[PDB]
Formats: sequence, C-alpha cells, structure tokens
Amino acid sequence: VIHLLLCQLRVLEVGALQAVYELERILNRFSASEIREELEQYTTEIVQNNLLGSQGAHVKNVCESKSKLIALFWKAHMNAKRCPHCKTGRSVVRKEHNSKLTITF
Amino acid sequence: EEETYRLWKIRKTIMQLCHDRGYLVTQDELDQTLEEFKAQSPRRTDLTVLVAHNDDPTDQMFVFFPEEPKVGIKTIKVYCQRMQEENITRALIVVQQGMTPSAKQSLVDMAPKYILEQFLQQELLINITEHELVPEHVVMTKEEVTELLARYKLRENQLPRIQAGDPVARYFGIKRGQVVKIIRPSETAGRYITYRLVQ
Amino acid sequence: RITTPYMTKYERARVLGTRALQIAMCAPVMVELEGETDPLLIAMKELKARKIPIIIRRYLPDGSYEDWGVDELIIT
RNA sequence: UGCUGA
DNA sequence: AGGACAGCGTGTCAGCAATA
DNA sequence: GTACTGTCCTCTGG
Repeated sequence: VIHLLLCQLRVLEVGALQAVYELERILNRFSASEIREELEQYTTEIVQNNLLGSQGAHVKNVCESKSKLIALFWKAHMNAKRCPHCKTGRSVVRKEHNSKLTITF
Repeated sequence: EEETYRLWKIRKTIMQLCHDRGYLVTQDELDQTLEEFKAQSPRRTDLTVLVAHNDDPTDQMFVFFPEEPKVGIKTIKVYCQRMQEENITRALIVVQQGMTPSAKQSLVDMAPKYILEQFLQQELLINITEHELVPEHVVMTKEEVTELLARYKLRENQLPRIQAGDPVARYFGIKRGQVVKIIRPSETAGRYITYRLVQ
Repeated sequence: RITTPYMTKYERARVLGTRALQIAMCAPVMVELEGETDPLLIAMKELKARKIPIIIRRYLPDGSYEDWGVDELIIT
C-alpha cells in the first residue's frame, strides 16, 4: 500500500490520471524492493513522458482523485495494528480530549 | 417451461449486445422468435456462442452460460482453459446468481492475455440500450479522439467522466481511457453530441 | 482566425470604457467632437466612425489567444 | 438581548 | 463485515436603544 | 430536522 500510494501520488503531481488505475492493476497482477522496482519503472516512465503537465494538473478530476486517495489512506490504513517486524509493537497511543495523548506500557 | 423463455430472452439480448460491439451476427439471430429458438436449441452448454469480429477475423469472442448458480474460481479456470486452447482472448460469462466475491478480482487478475467479463442473468432480460432515455453511445477511434482534443484544445482529463462500471460501459465493453461519443435526442436541439472519457 | 467576427456586448462595453478613460486622461480625440462634455459619448462617436486603435485579445480556455482589431470586428 | 421596517 | 453512532451543518434584508 | 459523512468497531476469511 505504501509504495502503490507513493507512485500514484508521484503520477498525480503531473496530471497523469490513467496511470493511477494502471499502477494499481500492475500491482495486483504482481519482497519490498521487488514491489518498488515493479512500480517505479512505470511511474518514472509516466512522469518523464508526461511532464510539461505540472501546470495542467490543477483541474477538477485531478483534485478529486488525489482527495479520494489520501482520504482513503487516512481512513483505512492508519488504525492500530500488531506490528509487522516485531509482533508486539502496539504501544497504543490513544488520545483523550485535545491536549492529551497517552501511551501505554 | 419458463426457463426456456428466460434462455431465449437472454440469448436475444446477448446477440444484440454482440452486434452492437461489432461482431458478425445474422438477421435471423437478431429476429429469432421463441418457437424457432426452442426448435433449434434443453441445456446450458449448447447455448454457448462463439462470434467473430467484423475486422480482425482472429479477434473473436466467446459467451459462456455456466451451470453453477454461483460461479467460482474453479469454474472460471475450467473454461479459461477452453479459451487458452481454442486460442481466443475475450469471453463473456452470464451468471445466474452472481459470482462469489473472490472471482470478480480473478477475472480482473487475468491480464490482457485473457480478458473476461461477467453479466448477471437479470441484467440481460431486456436491452437497456433500447430505453427511451438512454442515448446512443459510440466508442470513438484513437484517431477521432485526437482530433476532438485538438479542436477543443482539451486534455483527456478535463472531460466528463463515465464510470467503468456504468451499465452502458459494461454493455459496450469499453475499456478505461476510451472516449465515447453520445448522441442525446434533445427536445431543444434535436441530436446533441457529447463526449465522455471512460474511467 | 476561428472565433466569431462580431464584437460581443462585453467587448463593446470594455472598449468604450477604456477609450473613455483614455479620452478623460487628455488623450487626442480622432472623432471631431461637437460640443459634448461626456467622454463616453465621445467614445461611442469614435466607435461608430471605426477609429479605435485597440486590440481585443480573446483568450481561449487553455491560454492560447487571438488578437483582433477593433476596426476588423463587426459592430452590431 | 427586546423592538421595529421591507 | 452487519452495524452504532457522534458529528458537523446551514438559515433574505437594512435601522434603533444599550450595553458586554 | 433529517440526512449525509465519518468513525471506527472489531467478526468471520487465508
């Protein structure tokens, strides 16, 4: 998810809007370096062949896509989870009313 | 014998869907009545059709009518094998209750090697394209979209959008990134023409 | 070269306004005014005679522009 | 906050 | 994943007294 | 006022 979203943002910054679903499907059809090299080749090819479009990216249909992507990220992938590398890395931050964040043992 | 009425309606709708995509279909198939459908053909494996394309005679399509009311990954593989061996690329799977949810992402997983697509049976009982309010859609060719963008000084984004799951984008089998011309019959101007990028 | 040949009403309004703001700032009047103290009446007198050396720069929605002459524009 | 005018 | 729910929202138009 | 988004909230799937 991290690398997919990174590449989708890299392509959105220049306006390429088909690259979004193309990257997602390239991913689904496919280690961590392995995923990065699979996606970064296509993303760099897009950002290079489709530059000159940083001025033509501030249009509706390019802002809706970025909005939706970042909103879905913040909404679905930032929940407390058991940690990948060490299975016991949930030092549960759990914030009370504003001005209060409490980590546990 | 209502199963036969449903089979006949679905077969007529699929013949119309295949003709609207530009496949070689005869007038009799498009004007076939029930009495002669049941005369010819009972089963759900001899309703499978294989159609050819106007151009690219190798480019043909294959319509399936699975028996399982809820098709699964194994059912999909069993005739993805048929397609891979008969040397076809496209398919069309008419399902009676739905596809188990893992199957939908499998059909998507099969790369342009073997591109499939599903249709519910209740979605084919009538041709939505023949509704009063539904305009005529026309998949533009790669050389007409360029002239459009050049005439209006547009970009491909910055054009109205049509969803890739739109009931009339799924029917005309339009992939993503394709522009479709739409001829709205307007009470004001007669035959207004619009364009929508499929995404 | 592809836009309409006529002068839209918004263009007439802005051209009259600009010519009037110029006349009022002591600009030479090429129309032989005949005792009128309004710069807008003088600007209309000039527009009717086809003496306004201004270039309407019509902008298209992608940045591309087309430069028309106020003389080469059909005033309705 | 209590009033008032379209 | 079926929910339960807590969470933001706006609201035509100008005057006067009077008082925070 | 109601209806929307949102917000998880954590319950059966590999």
